Amino acid sequence: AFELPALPYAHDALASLGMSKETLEYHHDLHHKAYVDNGNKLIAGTEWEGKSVEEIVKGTYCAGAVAQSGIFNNASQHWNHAQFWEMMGPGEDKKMPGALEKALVESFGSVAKFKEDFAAAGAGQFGSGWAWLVKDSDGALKITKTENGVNPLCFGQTALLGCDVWEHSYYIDFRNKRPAYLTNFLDKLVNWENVASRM
Amino acid sequence: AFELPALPYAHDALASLGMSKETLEYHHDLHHKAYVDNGNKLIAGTEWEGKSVEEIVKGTYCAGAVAQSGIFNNASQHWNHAQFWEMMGPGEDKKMPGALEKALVESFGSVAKFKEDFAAAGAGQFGSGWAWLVKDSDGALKITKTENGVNPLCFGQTALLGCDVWEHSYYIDFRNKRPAYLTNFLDKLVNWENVASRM
Ligand SMILES: [Ca+2]
Ligand SMILES: [Fe+3]
Ligand SMILES: [Fe+3]
Repeated sequence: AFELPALPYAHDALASLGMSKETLEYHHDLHHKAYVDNGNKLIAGTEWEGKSVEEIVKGTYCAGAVAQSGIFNNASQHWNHAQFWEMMGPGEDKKMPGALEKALVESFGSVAKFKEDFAAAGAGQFGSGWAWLVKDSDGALKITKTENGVNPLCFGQTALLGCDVWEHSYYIDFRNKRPAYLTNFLDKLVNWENVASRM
Repeated sequence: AFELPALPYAHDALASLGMSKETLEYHHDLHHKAYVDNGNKLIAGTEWEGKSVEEIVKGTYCAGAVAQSGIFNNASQHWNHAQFWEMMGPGEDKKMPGALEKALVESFGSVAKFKEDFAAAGAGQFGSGWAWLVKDSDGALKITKTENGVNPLCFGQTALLGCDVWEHSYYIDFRNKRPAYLTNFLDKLVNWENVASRM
């Protein structure tokens, strides 16, 4: 069965970096929990019951549909949130590993440009979804955006970084200011070691 | 040009019925404002500049696209929010006109059953969107749900009631509790006279 992973830090460890305890309580303890629970209930007694999250996401994604299945919606969001918690971390001025810095410069011209493009994608996803830094099928880095729970697994890409732009992710702390949220996220919240580890 | 309509009540007139002043300030004065402003900017100097909101919504909708154009996203949301404010109103125990009540009983079995079905549709729109009561082109009353800004105009239906289930619409007052929000909306917020007037 799907299980809700523990956060790798205390619920208040991101507060001084602009993501409140309250946000982490609702987002992790309630929203992510619901993806786990709803996922489990929909998967029970199906062909997907044995399988890994990744297999279920890839297997249930319908490229030709506006809305995805309940199984997909929950499995995809379970995976997304599991990555998201690990992609953030406490600590001022978290180190960006050399290998990642180099790869960002190579693909975007500069880290600054990468951050602008990432933030623009997040601002540009109309409604609920995610902005991503991915490694594409040619091994190049690029920015994508997706709706709802859709994610890079759906496209044979490797996620390096994801930012939740569903309003629940930021509304408590930023209200309607999704751009300020994205900027802050990139400046203060990202665990670049975790990002680098996915390359 | 698009213009932001005034609310038909004071910003705090819904507070005792479960939609806070703060929600109306953010949702009306910032979110709806942005659809108006961004819509105007995107439409300026296009073939759509002359046209009514309704014509723009119907003309720019791309049947089957997951993501619609910027023009559509803003025009559709402008129309949606304009209906939404008029569909709510102050006053404890607002009354339902007979013609509407009869139509609902005929189509759903009871008003209670209608409300359950409406709430279920709103809960079931994964991500951002709207739940609706519509009169379709056959004259039948029925419940629909749509993503993001998509609405009944896109399907040749007449909207009787719409409820915003984008998280901004309820997160301040209900956090993650979208079902409690929907129940409260139907029990306390809906101006049934405005609903009836659309039939
Ligand atoms: Ca720094
Ligand atoms: Fe989320
Ligand atoms: Fe809204």
